[PDB]
Amino acid sequence: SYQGRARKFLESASIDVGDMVLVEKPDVTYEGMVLDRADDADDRHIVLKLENGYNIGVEISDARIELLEKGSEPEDPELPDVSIISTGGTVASIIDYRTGAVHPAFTADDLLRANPELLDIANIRGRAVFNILSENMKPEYWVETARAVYGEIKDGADGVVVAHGTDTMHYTSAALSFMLRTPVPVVFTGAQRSSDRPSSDASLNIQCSVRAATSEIAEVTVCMHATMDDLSCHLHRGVKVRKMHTSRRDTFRSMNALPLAEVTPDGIKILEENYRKRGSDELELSDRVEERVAFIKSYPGISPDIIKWHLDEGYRGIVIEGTGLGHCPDTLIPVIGEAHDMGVPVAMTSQCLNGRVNMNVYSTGRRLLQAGVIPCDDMLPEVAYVKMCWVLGQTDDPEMAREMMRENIAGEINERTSIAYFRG
Amino acid sequence: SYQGRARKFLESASIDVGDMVLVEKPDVTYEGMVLDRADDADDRHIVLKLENGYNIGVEISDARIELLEKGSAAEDPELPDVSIISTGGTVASIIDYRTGAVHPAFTADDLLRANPELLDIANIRGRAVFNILSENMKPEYWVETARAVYGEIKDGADGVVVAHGTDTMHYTSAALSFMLRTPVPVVFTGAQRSSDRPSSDASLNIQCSVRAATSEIAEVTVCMHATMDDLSCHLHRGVKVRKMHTSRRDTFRSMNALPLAEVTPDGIKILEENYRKRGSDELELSDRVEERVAFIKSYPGISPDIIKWHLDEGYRGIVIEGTGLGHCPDTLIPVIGEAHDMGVPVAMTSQCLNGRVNMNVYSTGRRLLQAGVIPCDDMLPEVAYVKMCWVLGQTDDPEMAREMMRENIAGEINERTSIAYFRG
Amino acid sequence: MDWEKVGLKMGLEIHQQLDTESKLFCPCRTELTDSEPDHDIVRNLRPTAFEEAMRKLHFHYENYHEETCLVEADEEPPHPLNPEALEIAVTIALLLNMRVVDEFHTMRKQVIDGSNTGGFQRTGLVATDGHLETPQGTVKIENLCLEEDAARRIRETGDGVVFRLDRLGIPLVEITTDPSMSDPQQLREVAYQIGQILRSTRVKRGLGTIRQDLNISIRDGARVEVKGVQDLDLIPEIVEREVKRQLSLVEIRDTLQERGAVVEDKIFDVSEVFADTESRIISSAESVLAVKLRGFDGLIGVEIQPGRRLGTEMADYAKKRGVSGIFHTDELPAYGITEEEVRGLRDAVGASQGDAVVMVAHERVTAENALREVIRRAEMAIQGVPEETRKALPDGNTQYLRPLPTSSRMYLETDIPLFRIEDDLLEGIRRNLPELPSEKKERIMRDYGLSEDLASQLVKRNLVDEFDTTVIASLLAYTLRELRR
Amino acid sequence: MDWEKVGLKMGLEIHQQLDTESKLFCPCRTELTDSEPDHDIVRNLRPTRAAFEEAMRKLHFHYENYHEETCLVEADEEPPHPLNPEALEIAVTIALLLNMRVVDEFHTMRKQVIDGSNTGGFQRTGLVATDGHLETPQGTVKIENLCLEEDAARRIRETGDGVVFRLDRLGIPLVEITTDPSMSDPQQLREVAYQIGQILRSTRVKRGLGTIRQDLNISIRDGARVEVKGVQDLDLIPEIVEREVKRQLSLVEIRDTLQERGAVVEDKIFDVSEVFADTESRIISSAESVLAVKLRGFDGLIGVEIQPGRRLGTEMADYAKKRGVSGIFHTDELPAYGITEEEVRGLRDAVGASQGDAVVMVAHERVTAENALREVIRRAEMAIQGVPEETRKALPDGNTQYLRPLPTSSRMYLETDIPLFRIEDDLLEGIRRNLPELPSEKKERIMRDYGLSEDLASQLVKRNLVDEFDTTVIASLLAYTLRELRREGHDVDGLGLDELRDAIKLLEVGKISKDALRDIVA
RNA sequence: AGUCCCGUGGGGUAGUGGUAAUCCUGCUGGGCUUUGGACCCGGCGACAGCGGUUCGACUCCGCUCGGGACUA
RNA sequence: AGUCCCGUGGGGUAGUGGUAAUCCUGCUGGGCUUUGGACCCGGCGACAGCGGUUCGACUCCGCUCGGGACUACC
Ligand SMILES: [Zn+2]
Ligand SMILES: [Zn+2]
Repeated sequence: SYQGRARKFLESASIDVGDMVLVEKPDVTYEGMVLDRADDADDRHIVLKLENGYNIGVEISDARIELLEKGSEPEDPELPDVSIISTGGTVASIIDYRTGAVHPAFTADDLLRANPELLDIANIRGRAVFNILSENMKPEYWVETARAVYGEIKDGADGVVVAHGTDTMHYTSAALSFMLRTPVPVVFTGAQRSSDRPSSDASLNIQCSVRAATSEIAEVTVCMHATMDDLSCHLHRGVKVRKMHTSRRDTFRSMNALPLAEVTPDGIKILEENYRKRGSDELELSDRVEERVAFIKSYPGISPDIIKWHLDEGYRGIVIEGTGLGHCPDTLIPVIGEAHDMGVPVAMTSQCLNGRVNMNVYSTGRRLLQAGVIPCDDMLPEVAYVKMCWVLGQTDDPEMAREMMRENIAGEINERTSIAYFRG
Repeated sequence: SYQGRARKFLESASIDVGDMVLVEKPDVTYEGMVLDRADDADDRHIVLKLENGYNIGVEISDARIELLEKGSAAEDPELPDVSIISTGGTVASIIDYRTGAVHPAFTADDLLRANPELLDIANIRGRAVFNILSENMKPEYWVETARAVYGEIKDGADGVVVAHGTDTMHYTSAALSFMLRTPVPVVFTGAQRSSDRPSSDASLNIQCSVRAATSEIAEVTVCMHATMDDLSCHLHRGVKVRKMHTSRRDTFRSMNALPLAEVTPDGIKILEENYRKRGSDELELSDRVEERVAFIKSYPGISPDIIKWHLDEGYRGIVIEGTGLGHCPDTLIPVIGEAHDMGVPVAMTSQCLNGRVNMNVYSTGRRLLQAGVIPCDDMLPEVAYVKMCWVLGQTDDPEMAREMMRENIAGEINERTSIAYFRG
Repeated sequence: MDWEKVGLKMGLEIHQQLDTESKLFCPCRTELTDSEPDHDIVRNLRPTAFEEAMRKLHFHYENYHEETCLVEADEEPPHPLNPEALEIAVTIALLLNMRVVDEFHTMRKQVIDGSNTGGFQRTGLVATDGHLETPQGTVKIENLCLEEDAARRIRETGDGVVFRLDRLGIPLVEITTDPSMSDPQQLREVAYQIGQILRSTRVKRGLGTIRQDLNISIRDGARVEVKGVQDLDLIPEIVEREVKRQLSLVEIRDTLQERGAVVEDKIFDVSEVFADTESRIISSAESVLAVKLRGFDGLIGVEIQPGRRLGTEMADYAKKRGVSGIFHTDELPAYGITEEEVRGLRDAVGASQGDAVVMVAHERVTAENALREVIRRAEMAIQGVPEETRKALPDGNTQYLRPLPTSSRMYLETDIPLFRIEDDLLEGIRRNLPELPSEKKERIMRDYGLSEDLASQLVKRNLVDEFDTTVIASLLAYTLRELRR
Repeated sequence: MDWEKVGLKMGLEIHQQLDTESKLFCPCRTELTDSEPDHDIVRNLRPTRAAFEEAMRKLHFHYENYHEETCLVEADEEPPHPLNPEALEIAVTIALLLNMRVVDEFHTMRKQVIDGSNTGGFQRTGLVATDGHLETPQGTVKIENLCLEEDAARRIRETGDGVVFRLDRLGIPLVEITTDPSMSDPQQLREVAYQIGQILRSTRVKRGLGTIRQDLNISIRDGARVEVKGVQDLDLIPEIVEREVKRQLSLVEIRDTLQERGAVVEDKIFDVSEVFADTESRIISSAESVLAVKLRGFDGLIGVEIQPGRRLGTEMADYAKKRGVSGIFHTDELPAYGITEEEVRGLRDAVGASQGDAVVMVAHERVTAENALREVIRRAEMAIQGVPEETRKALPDGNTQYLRPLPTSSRMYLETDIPLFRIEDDLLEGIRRNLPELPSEKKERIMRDYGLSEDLASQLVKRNLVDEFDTTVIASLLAYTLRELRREGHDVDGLGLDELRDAIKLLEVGKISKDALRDIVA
């Protein structure tokens, strides 16, 4: 994907990537393989991979190539059945040390090649449903995944592990929680560290998710490192996890709850003792979701207009991420009321993340309640958002949506708040 | 503020709040003081305060009232001078048990009456600049405060304590950090628990803040309970604090840093050792602020339209709260670029809160970087937002603004991230 | 003792635990826990001296990650009113012929005691103007409240008392009655009645469960509340014995003035007077002090109440701060001490033959703080009877505890919304009240061939709702009893 | 020793620390710390079939971290920050000083390294310069490459639960300078190594212990490549080369004789234990079990001195010492060692060995002696072939000693985390025309323009204070006094700190001699 | 008010839903007491009271009353 | 190679940048030896060597000759 002067310079000699070439400059002369050049990067330079192994960038303004060679393009039973689904997350791979380029790999075989330990845990089945970077993920794909998991689980699978990207993983798990009802475990995972790295947390994450996919915990969950150490993983209940760090292996924490368990490639520790057992539920799939849902974080200065523009744009629902306890500027009242007159649900959650909303304590809150706002108890903001999308895809009766929001359905709301839910 | 039916027949007898009356009904008969009835509540009932002390509601559809009676410091020097300003936060009060209603109180003596201990810390001076609920705080008031403090500190004050509301405290402190340069400490504080309560944190917080206000640490800060225990307080660096819990006494936590110190009505323990000393600074005040800055939290499904709407509305800047590491959907690229084509700065921060952004690691990040987004290192989203407001209030040169965002002005950005920064 | 003439005013204050799934304004379960608490919260309550009062407000609360939540800790706002609680609260109300409020409002009863983590108690009136019938006439029930029980103490250290938050929040119903009864026999009748009704609804059954406190009044006497009167059949006696104690003290005051008695806070170290004594108690006592009470002679030993004397009261006030039992002039001629000695103390302390002496054989440090109390009470004797809070003894007598509770200052608990008692749902009980135990007994018998004893036990053990009949019962009322064996 | 005739080909690989304020791809300081680690992190690196159970176990590492002296970068908990400019500048200067051709665009890479010294399983390296050259009496020597890489974490302990590295050194800038692999003249190698050193000392470089590292690669026709690690003293290079040439020649002569007599190496291990039921050597008598192996025709060659002081057997002894064991006993040196002939004849017999071959025994616990003898057989087999490629270390004298095999070919791919760095020619010249003066130049220049004696100027440069420096007084205070303070004080407080002030107060009240006391207080 | 034990010939001490109770000792018949003690064969004499449950309860359940322990 | 210690009359033993070196031992003049010694006056004889700093260097810095301690692939 070279551009401008570069490509022009590189084409005028009929040279492509992979081609062993020889470049001559007034004071230098390199000999290496041409490498594709990232688009972000700008022309004038040609990436060459010298014989010693190092990639180099050379200014062509006064170069002179000469091709020297064209490219080249060379089930024991007695063990549970577990399907490893890839949504776009890569939890294992292989590198071509002849290009410097890393290449994904999501196959029942490849995974095994990289994680032999798996063979003693369960019988792997790992196709790759689809592929979207965790960042570019949207409501539509929540469904597409729920549908994808529903399949594997319907085709005789004792557990399903979804290889999702970190960034949005928690949003997705939320979705799958509301849209899926399961007799078997569905554990989401990924790596904070690219799988191509020898240090990647992918390995422990995967064979711990596989381990969990075996457990008696049959809910949609998230399984990641419990610390920076390569020892354990925490099994987080799907509607109560949140990526709390931008890089740390232990980025995922349970929010208004404690980890449901403590996994290892060898076993589980089930810390939480109240959860959906295995068989207990029957595979149902509510794949209906309303793609259109506002999710507005409140803040000093926010304008009612933003709320309005949303109503005008035909937004069926609004999830506000208020200030501690469930607030938002009084100037928003009118608008929020208007949303009600328009039969548009408006729910409130707190930016604080840690906590239970109580719009009864202060006036600002009560008037907000007076305007039809729906307190969401202690439901994490992004979950309340994910839920509205689901609920407003289950009905169009404002009144009912308000009921279903407050309705604990998968574990999004916890009646009481333990002192143990806010370490630091 | 009764309404409809209630007022109708509460009027038709010429009775006001405070008047002892006697209500009679077909099966009951009460005798008490009429009390103001919150607006949220619907009519049909009248709040009486029986002789026993208990307030009760009585349906008047078949009532009948009858009025029974109409309503009805030192300055020993040798001790630092500290100004206690109140922006709307109430950290001390008195209750009139004759009405059941609690009413604020922010006088150099009222505080003294409720916090005698102060008398040995410093010489209290406590005006009450203005009054706005932390929920309804806006950029214009950040300034008004910025101005207010500059005053006291100019009229000779060894320290200044601002009694602010919890909800948005961190936003404001962030603001005063950028707007003010100081020779003395400026510590914000408040209570998670109403001051009217005997258990309110207001007491320890106020007399620790004042303590702090005498300390050598001279930068804008937040002093609050360090645990649920009534023993210590942490002095948080303003541009690095966040209201992390909905109600807990220890709601305020330092984010990408550790607390600057350990305060007690008797002393401070200064944990951090690299800070702006006392005299070292000369009181300056850049009170200019651009009140229009978009602060959009990214999420699965967010549509370009919101970003455009913002550009169209004439928003001079945008701060995105992206997914870990600093991402946002590929679909907003074009809009983000267009924003650049319009001279509108766009900054990226992560929802994770904890952590440092690196838009170089992944493609999505690079591409976003290619569209002109400004990565904000490890600056909290809300401070990057508060910061944009200030910066676009100091210039209109887009490039200049990108340079200012990235510039660590008051400690908003930490070059390195220590393992001690992510406990749990 | 012709009550109507002495001007006796009696009042009953009963508090009942409700036994609902979750607590009052929280979801936490309604049973205590003996397990080790997972978290000790340190706190300080605040007045509104401010150096020694404060120190008496340091509190450590024991929390549980599971059997406790943030509401108990005062770290999370009160959830709304517990419906089931208000249900039984109303049921009981209706059963007492009270008038259920139209709109229930939760209050904050100022309580800087430590028993609650907030600095106050959440209470709300549910009904009023109720009434009951006793052979002696119709008795009125003033108010019925639904409040949260307080936290229970567990330890007292140099760093203050320690409370456990498990009992805090357990739903309570405070039932009050006219504070002017006049007929002790009648009070027992209402106490009983109330008991049978409370026992006719979903209510806690067991130890800490019930709590009855009656207040005895005497014309020209004083207001005094009797705390924890376990046995109801014993009410008339403790009353009678109280009235005796009031009248008895209305005389000890006039005598003290008749002889213009004076209380001197002068403590003497009358130790050398017992260098060689004939009483183990003192000879083995570290040091020994004594105090003189001018003109108090002959009245410290006067039996104010059947079995106990003023000196006993004094012994009571002195007991605190540590000490076995005070020795005194009017009872000291004996106790294993000769008059040659009795005359030795009167002399060393410089006491006329019209006044008396009160000695304390213990370690100097405390005996001093003990005698300062006997003085405090001595001075009160000059004034007379004080309104005070006392407890009931094994027999009918009582014992000093602490001053009379302060006027209950209280404002509105704004965190909890109002509750309108749907007139429509109110009759949905009004005409479905529960049968008293008495009625359960008979009915079961009547329609199950169960003998009186069997139906009795079944009801007594509340297994009626559970239950060849005679067998289904005999293994719920008889064998399941051997179960707890 | 007719170097060009034996086909001697030498090479030099020098690694140098930089002394930059911040590390290379992170902001942490570039100094080590003795303080107690704030956090120990447990990790496991990963390979790439019956060993994926034993290999893994050897990849468990504990990393020591510091809340201050370390960040998430060193821990592989936060992506590497962009290339440290200051580093690249020194790197470039150095390169230019070598007449190298600085690259147009700098690209960071990941040299595969599952050694444990790197927290990510790789080392970040990048090529900065190439095709450079030096001038030596012996002729012009070319300098092949110049790279900027992160130094590795350092080892602290080894326990049942694997190795323990400290992250303080992880990340410190480094420049790998490689020279032509075919030198040919020992005296020439020392000349290059020296000049390089003097050039490195001409730029902002760390001075001290761990600081530099020099590894020569000796070779000989029909011999083999051998890397000699850590040759602290350059003056001794000639010597260690010559001595290495001998060892490969000796090993070669030994190859030819093993063939003269068609020697054979049988991996048959014998439990020659009963042969010593009643022995006269504590070493064995107290030894758990005892095994031995025969090497056909190897007689008389295991004890031949291949190098002044060490024998082939020593090599074998070293190959075998790994896997645990004191030192192997063998036919050509076993007539003694507290064992009589009647015993010597007893071993030869029990092992079934002719009078032309020899035996190598191991007195230890059966489980390992078996693993140890398996190695002496491995090396024995190598002797048949000749000189084997290995990594050795230099000893006090000119000899060397076996350490481990030779480094495998360096597999390496792109470090996508860090951006590319374009080296604008404009700023490249603002250097090439301002290269630093060598130490020698500094000394004379400073002498010639300050009246400083050779001695005072020599020291002032030696101690890197020329930049700081009656003149002969200001110097005699940093070249003489300050060194005396490193014996009664902590002068490492602030050069230019108290100095600035105090140096002034010598122009008014404060006799010359007061200095070595005034500043001291500070 | 609580919960847990005990409440057995005159006194003591074991033992028990069943065709119901131990020896010690007191009292008293006979013998021997080589005509005192005392030993030796025996006799009189109990399982607190009212219920329920039971084919039959002291021993199961409750309740009176009495002795004992602990808990608030 | 790095850090570092020691090198004082003939024998041992202290201690020191200064107008310069401690006793025992050796050797020698006298006194007292009622022509031993002991004791008392007094003599002889050392700072390892070259530089740099210094007003002056065994004494601070460096290099040698001499002995040594310690560390020398990650
Ligand atoms: Zn609770
Ligand atoms: Zn670092």
